[PDB]
Amino acid sequence: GEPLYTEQDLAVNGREGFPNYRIPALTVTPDGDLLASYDGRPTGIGAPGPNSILQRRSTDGGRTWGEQQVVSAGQTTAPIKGFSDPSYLVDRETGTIFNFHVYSQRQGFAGSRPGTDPADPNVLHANVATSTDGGLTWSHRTITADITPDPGWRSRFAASGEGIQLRYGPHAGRLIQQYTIINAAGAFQAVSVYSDDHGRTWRAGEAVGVGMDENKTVELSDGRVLLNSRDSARSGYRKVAVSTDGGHSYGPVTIDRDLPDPTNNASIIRAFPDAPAGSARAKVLLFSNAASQTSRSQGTIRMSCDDGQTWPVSKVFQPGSMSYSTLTALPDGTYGLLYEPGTGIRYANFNLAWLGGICAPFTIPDVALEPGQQVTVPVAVTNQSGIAVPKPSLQLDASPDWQVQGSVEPLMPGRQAKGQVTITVPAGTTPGRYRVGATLRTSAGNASTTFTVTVGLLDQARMSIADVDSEETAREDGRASNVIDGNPSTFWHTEWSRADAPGYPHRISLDLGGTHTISGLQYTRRQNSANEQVADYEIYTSLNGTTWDGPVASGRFTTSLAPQRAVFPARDARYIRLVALSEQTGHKYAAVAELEVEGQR
Ligand SMILES: CC(=O)N[C@H]1[C@H]([C@H](O)[C@H](O)CO)OC(C(=O)O)=C[C@@H]1O
Ligand SMILES: OC[C@H]1O[C@@H](O)[C@H](O)[C@@H](O)[C@H]1O
Ligand code: NA
Repeated sequence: GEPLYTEQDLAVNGREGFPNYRIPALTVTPDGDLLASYDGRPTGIGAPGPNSILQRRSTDGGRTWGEQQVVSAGQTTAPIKGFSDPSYLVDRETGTIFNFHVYSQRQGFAGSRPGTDPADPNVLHANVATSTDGGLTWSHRTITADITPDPGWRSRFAASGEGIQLRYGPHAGRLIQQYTIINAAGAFQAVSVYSDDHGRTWRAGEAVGVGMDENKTVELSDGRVLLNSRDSARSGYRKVAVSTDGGHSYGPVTIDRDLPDPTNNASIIRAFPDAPAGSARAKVLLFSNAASQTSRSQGTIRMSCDDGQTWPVSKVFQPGSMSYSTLTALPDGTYGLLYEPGTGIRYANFNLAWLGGICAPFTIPDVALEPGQQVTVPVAVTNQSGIAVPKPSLQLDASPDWQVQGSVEPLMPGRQAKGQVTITVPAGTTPGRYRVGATLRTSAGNASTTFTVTVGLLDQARMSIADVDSEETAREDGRASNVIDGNPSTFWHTEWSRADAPGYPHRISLDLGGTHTISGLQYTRRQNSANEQVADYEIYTSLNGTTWDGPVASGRFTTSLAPQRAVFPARDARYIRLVALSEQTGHKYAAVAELEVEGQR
């Protein structure tokens, strides 16, 4: 139908009683009012700031909003109290509404100490406010002692946004609110807090993962409970896990590389929460987060039509600053989106037509070629839409100097479809790894994927370390072999945990796995520290590993975070060596995240 996307600020920093507003929670009451909840932060900080939990209501479906009310009032006079980080949870069977949030006194999350006694000021308490009148009035309780079965859990907070009620399985009706805890080793873990008696009693299930943080659960088409987490170890992606016992416990936690995230909250919901179990509609998820890995920006909505296996459809809702966001399904079939644009709290409303997607995830493999060559790669489309598309097309977003064309056969319900992409890379094309975007376009919506075309770079998987002067292995993973694993987050670091480690020069030599015509090397510095950066360098090559030729190139690298090229006339070699002569400001150590070799495979 007709696309819809509108926005309207609900709180602006400096207005209506608070210098700063943060942390959105959004839900729909049983009578169909929208509730938006968020912190007022009189001092601009999270707990233990003397924060209040606030609420505005719309009775006209999101179009207009009432006065800002206090759900739980902070206290800036003694005794100091703060209430922060709200999460709504509606019990749709009894009509009760909950709003989970912290109760701080002297400590926030990081500083909370062990114990569950409400009168202990050094505990970050888990509160819930409860409303039986559609969010007009609230009672308050502290449930910390009910959700702390391990006395080692010295801190917790409900992940702000919106919790769920299971519709399926032996635990249908269960209320589930996600928490993060800090255990006795200082690890951040996720856990589900839940009630099977409509919120009279709450407990914690079993904690899962390390490097966890604010996390969210959603009931999948078969009643499994998918957990999606912010990654406090900052991979640049969401972490995921799944429960088969209604959120009591979760399996292994993995990194989901389909969901970039810059370490920030996010939400995931059923698109059709009333859909019957096992149904095509019950497999549809929407996800909201910041898609940049480096900043809270690029607010993106994604859609999965297969219980979160793939996310074929995505659209930007906020190109600029976008921190926390939380989705809720509205009764008129659109979606509410409450988020942080940097100026407070903002409410967006959109529909599936705006999203403009088709449930047709598809793959194109990565491929490698030389400058001046042409390659065709197969496309495979899994049509999940349940509809036929006679005339699909495939549009590629590559460097304009390349000639790139694609096609794809007619979509049939419940079928795989084949296509092809032909990529021609003019000669002279700068060696590197090039992201190409692909869009499957149809009259019924679009889907996308990407794939990488490697031009003029040798195969790292065939390489190995021939030698290195020095490497730290004891106090971190600085193995020389980290330069060729293709991961920009791992690095070679020269040894530093002993005093008798060497300064510069340092040296790392690669076996290319065979003889290749090569003409360059590309260096990528350590991304997360400044003082082990290679500066003056020489490059050598060799046919046997012992008689080195050169320097074939020499120079001084800069502090750029991007690959830096060192080129030399084409020559046949089985090994290449980088001698790092100096560090940028004369420090003792070298670190390198990646080395690529420019040459023909
Ligand atoms: C309870 C409170 O601390 N929650 C805060 C949360 C938390 O500190 C972090 O997620 C732990 O790693 O951080 C942030 C944030 O914008 O990043 C906002 C929340 O208000
Ligand atoms: O002292 C050497 C160390 O310096 C630290 O700050 C850094 O995290 C380590 O990678 C190592 O370089
Ligand atoms: Na690496």
